[PDB]
Amino acid sequence: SGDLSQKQALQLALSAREHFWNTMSGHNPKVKKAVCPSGTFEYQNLQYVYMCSDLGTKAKAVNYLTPIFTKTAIEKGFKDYHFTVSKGKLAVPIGDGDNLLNWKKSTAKLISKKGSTITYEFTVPTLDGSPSAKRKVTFVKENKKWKVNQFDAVI
Amino acid sequence: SGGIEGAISVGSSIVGQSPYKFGGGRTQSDINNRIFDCSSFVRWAYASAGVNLGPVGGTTTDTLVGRGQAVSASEMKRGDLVFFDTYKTNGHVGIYLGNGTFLNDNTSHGVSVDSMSNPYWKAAFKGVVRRVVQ
Repeated sequence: SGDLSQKQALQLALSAREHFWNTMSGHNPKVKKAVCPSGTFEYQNLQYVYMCSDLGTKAKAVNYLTPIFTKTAIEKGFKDYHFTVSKGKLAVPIGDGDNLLNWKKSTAKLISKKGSTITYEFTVPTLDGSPSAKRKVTFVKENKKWKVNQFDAVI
Repeated sequence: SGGIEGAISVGSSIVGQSPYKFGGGRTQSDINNRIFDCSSFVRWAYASAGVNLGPVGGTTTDTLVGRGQAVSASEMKRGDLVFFDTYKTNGHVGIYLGNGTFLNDNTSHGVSVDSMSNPYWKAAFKGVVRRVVQ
């Protein structure tokens, strides 16, 4: 209830990872038969591609992220990663990433409880055997749920 | 401070000081802060040394595989771009340093030097190499 266990924190972190990756990627793979508009445009000296239809509008993306990220985290995430709306469609800049952090095999150490927030430090083994990564994740109670307070806390 | 040695020098200067910026490295703010993704890091290091690998806002792994001249893995040289299969074909890129290591930016520890014979990177490498300075 008023607590979040190590086990629960990892399950929430894995959901945040999937939502961040899918939103940056423009598509939730489990929504089948979505259509993905092709074509690019330039905006703010960045090259953009369109979200697929399942995340095709800001409203669709907000609803996708609401269960796992706080309201502030969602708004700041759109800003930090330069999402834009063009011709009524949500769009994201091109770019690259990798998934070297093996979050599913991580361990979580409690660091802090303050107010309605709990902070865990995760020790995350890597796919290439580089030193296990330290990643802090802060969870905030919002609308009766524990939610991650940074869009990019789990990558 | 130019060419292959300049790109490697500039790129190596932020090892351990440059956490990965997912999908980033193309805004003026990211460039100011010297934070990048794998491809915008490579583009920045070579551009700092006077080598044009593409426009800032449009350069990704997808476009870097089309730059320079294809060379075989057996003839790869210090300064060549090496590509790796991670979540997709040619999803990661680094700069070969010679002697079996490569300079790259990846999420685990940001800008870093890794080994081509690291079992993960050895399996990820399929032989795709691009020579960008002759």
